[PDB]
Amino acid sequence: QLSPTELTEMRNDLFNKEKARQLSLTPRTEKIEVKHVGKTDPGTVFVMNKNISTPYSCAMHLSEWYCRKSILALVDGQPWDMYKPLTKSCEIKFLTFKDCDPGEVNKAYWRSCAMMMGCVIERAFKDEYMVNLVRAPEVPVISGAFCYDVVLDSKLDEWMPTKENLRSFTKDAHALIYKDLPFETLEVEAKVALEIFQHSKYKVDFIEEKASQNPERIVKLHRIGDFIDVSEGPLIPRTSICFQYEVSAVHNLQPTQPSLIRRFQGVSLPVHLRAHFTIWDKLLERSRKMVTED
Amino acid sequence: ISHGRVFRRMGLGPESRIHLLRNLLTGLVRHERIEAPWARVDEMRGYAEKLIDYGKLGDTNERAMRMADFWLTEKDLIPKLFQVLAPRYKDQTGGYTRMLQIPNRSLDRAKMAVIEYKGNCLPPLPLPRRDSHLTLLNQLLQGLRQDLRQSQEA
Amino acid sequence: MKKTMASQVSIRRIKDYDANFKIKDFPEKAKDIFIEAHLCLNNSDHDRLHTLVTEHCFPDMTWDIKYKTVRWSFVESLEPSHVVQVRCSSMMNQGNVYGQITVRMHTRQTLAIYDRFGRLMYGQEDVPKDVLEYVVFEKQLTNPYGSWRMHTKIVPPWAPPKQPILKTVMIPGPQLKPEEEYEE
Amino acid sequence: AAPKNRRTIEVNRCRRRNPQKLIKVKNNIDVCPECGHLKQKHVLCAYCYEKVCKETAEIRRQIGKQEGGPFKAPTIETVVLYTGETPSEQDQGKRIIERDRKRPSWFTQN
Amino acid sequence: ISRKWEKKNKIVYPPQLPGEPRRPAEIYHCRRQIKYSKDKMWYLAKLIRGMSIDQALAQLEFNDKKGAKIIKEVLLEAQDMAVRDHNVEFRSNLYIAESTSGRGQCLKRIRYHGRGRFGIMEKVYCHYFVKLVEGPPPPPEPPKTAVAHAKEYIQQLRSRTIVHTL
Ligand SMILES: [Mg+2]
Ligand SMILES: [Zn+2]
Repeated sequence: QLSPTELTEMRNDLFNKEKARQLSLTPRTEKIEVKHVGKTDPGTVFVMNKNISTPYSCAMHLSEWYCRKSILALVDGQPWDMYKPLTKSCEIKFLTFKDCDPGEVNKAYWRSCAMMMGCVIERAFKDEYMVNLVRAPEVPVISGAFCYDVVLDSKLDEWMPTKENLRSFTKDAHALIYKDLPFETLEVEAKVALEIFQHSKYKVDFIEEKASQNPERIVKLHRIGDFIDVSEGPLIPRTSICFQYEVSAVHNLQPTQPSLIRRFQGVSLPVHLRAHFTIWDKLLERSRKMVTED
Repeated sequence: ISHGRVFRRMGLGPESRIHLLRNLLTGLVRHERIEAPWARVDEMRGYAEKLIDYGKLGDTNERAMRMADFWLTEKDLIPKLFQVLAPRYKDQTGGYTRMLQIPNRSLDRAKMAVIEYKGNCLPPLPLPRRDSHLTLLNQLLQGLRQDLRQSQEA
Repeated sequence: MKKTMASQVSIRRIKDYDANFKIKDFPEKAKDIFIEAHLCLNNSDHDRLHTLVTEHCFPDMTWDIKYKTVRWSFVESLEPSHVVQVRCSSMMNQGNVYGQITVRMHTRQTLAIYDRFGRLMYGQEDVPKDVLEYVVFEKQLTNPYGSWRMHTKIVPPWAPPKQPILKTVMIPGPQLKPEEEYEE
Repeated sequence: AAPKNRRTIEVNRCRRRNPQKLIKVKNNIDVCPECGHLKQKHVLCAYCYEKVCKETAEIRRQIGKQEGGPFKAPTIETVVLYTGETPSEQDQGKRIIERDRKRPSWFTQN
Repeated sequence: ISRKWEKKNKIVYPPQLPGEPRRPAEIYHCRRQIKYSKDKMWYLAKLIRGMSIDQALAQLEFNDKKGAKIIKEVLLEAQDMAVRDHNVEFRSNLYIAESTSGRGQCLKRIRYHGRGRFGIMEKVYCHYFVKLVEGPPPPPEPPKTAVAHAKEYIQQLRSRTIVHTL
């Protein structure tokens, strides 16, 4: 079949080809009047470019405090990615971690960390072994840890990671955080995503169910570095947002006879909500316990 | 060597120090909220705290009346202390005042502070508030509290 | 021009001050004057521009391009120029008599405006597009050395919106004093 | 005592440009959640503190005008009332101050 | 006197072909005849040197020195004409390139002393210069690591020749 090093290359090429196509169909320069609605500096009007400007660009117009603090953008009441281009003139609101109700920010952060941790799964194992991800369960924040569903090769039926193996996963993630990859989003048609992930049966099922629930039958794909994943909901702008990272443990779902399901788990905390070493240690102990959705 | 010295050397001497504190206390009684240098506010805070304790003793108590007579330069405030401030804090055993830091004054860049009696009719100060319970760190710690709570009861 | 008697009344007054005057040839020289005025801005030859445009028109063509590079060129003329209307000033208003002639432009032009550092700001130097503007010329009739010059341009209320600029602009809201609450 | 020799500019640069002589960067600066102006962590926001004082000054001006003379401090509680307001059920027998203004959003009514 | 800093904002570069990259915007601004000591103002200029415009404003706002507010207004008006007149898109995409103080014109006054003596005091005035460059501030130079010391020492040992011979 196709080697993993070439699978990333073609998937990146398809992502670039789609991004160029979306820019090409867009006209040259159109002006959209984006009005700033918020408790700070109200009445400001941003005349930006459609499908080119981003809520981050509006943030740079005001000050770097918005750029550093605003984790999520609220467009017309629905969440919006920080680097997602605007499609029409509308009111804009920015959300931070230390807000009255940062529920969407926490959920966006929770899904963002799942992809980062999910990304290092493929690079962690040997080239001879095969790794195929299933999906990203929408585990609640209060559960104590975020989880990702992975399936491993038939050789590792009884293999369970040790402390060093989990340490290696953390080191790769910290390097991923260190590289500071921005989160890139793209809204695409379902058929386009299907040919991108034609080599993964689980991703194909995820794409078809996402299109089923979406009347427009379009899904959103997020890219980090050379990694592309099918995620639902907006994410944080960059990988530098998270400060403390760790993968707690690995659990095996049941039953395993039809298919072996490994539920990798981890916990993270951003820079704005940095915790003490003792407090973080207790969270690590809690995150090691297995968690299941309701 | 200043070990255990709990009184600051302010003003022209011990007499002036008492007089300066007395004037600040009188303005705090009359206006219920004053701004003054940070060190002077901190020193005067103890005297303000103890005034209500003497006020709670009742106006008929001769010791409190003599203490209120000295510490209130304006005699009209004595009925206010014994009939407004003391009834307001009758259920409260301490912490009648709250002290906060304000930006330095432009005249001499001095450390400024504001002290006011709780329960005043003035508009509330922008008191600093702790983080909301809905944030990511609080939610994670709340989840740990619940799981720990369910572990001990079972 | 036939149903507006004031136009020919103005024309004969101009002919009174200058017998050798024709209306059928003025649009050709007016277009040449208009083109000469605009190509001047490329090299900013303000000395010769004083002889081609009026003193009222001069500030509008110089202030906004003081520290910018303008690359303007003429490519095509879609429609021949027409004398829309001719009017004259009141007699002996301040010891001088003026005359205004209105002519209509429908041609193709090119713009290329760069900033102080040479970065492109407005226009695009290659593709030409149609320009529909109304041009009014003025001449000092009383002055023996006077000449017709670019004076004023007319913007119709129905004119199409100008092409959008390249960069994004943020418009601040009403700044609020501490005692002044936000009001929509 | 007088200097023996003139100090060179090289020596003066080593002293004037010393690291401890430089101004240290402050890392306790944050934006106010309400008005968006800069403030210190342990210091009240300048914008919000100043707007409270102006309202307090206006109320105190109304206090004195209704007072009308020194040494007449009331022996009752005080409650400030804005436009379109009526005395509350628990607001009885207390001095009423009328403000010809709308109650501010931050001024929560008890 | 010399006023070259003001004229530095009037130089215009020729238009750039698409091949070459974007020339970052630069703005020269200065305030003359400030009732302040140039030595005292030097510390504030060095403090905000190399930092972002908005970070510099935050640092200057909470500084107790009198010169801090003077520079704060100078930085504010420098940011205004940058966006308005210098084709700057984002007002927060600016960093301080060079900030320094120069001696202004000063008066000479007499300071009386005892025993009929006197001393000539001086009313010091100074100027403040600042240049803003569009774009994020450049990263600070990282500390030179031990391996960097190792290769440099090797290079010196490898660059030595036999001297005073053929
Ligand atoms: Mg004498
Ligand atoms: Zn504030």
